[PDB]
Amino acid sequence: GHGDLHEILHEAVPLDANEREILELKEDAFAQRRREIETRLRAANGKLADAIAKNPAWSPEVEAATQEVERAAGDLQRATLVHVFEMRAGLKPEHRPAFDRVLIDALRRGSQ
Amino acid sequence: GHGDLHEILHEAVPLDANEREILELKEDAFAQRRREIETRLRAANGKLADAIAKNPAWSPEVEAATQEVERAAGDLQRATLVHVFEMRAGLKPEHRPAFDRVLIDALRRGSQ
Ligand SMILES: [Cl-]
Ligand SMILES: [Cl-]
Ligand SMILES: [Cl-]
Ligand SMILES: [Cl-]
Ligand SMILES: [K+]
Ligand SMILES: [K+]
Ligand code: NI
Ligand code: NI
Repeated sequence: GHGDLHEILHEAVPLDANEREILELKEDAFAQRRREIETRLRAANGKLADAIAKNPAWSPEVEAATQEVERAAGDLQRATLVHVFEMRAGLKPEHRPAFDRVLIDALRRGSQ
Repeated sequence: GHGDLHEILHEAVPLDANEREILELKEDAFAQRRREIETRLRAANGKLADAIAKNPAWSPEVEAATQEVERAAGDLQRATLVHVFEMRAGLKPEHRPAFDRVLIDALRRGSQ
């Protein structure tokens, strides 16, 4: 699937009042990072479209753009999962098993 | 976005009767290949979920599973685009510009 892992967790197992206070800095930092990587992904998609518009064949331009798409997507996957682990570190320990239930099940469905 | 590039093209700019005859072998080969890579992707997602269920931290298991997910996703992206180019080779030349319009626009939206 194509689930939004970060959103799934904040919606299904929301932070409590104190956890939200604790996590606010790291949540903001991640929001900025997600936006930056998404800007790169959109730009890479645009380079791939441009390449195929110019010359609709595998080509150096397609090879480079495909790699750039892949790299941005992987950066986003990894950054998101690192931030999921930040969230878990900021939870009260007793909240971690429910968080993990949602996380595990969502990962198995391909959420990222 | 998360568009299904292959489906978008077959639905919006379907093959004509003779093109469909010409392309049937390669379409079947691609259907089998897509299924194989998707099976690998589902398995990788399951290894990632398993790893986090065991030990919810970045870990060798998470590193390996993340890489395996990435590899399968990239294999699927590339295989799909190679097959899109197979489709284009099997079109009557006069059908290629409409095909390309749909392809370019969909790529710019992140369809894969
Ligand atoms: Cl929340
Ligand atoms: Cl819990
Ligand atoms: Cl078709
Ligand atoms: Cl045309
Ligand atoms: K993930
Ligand atoms: K693509
Ligand atoms: Ni968060
Ligand atoms: Ni096809």
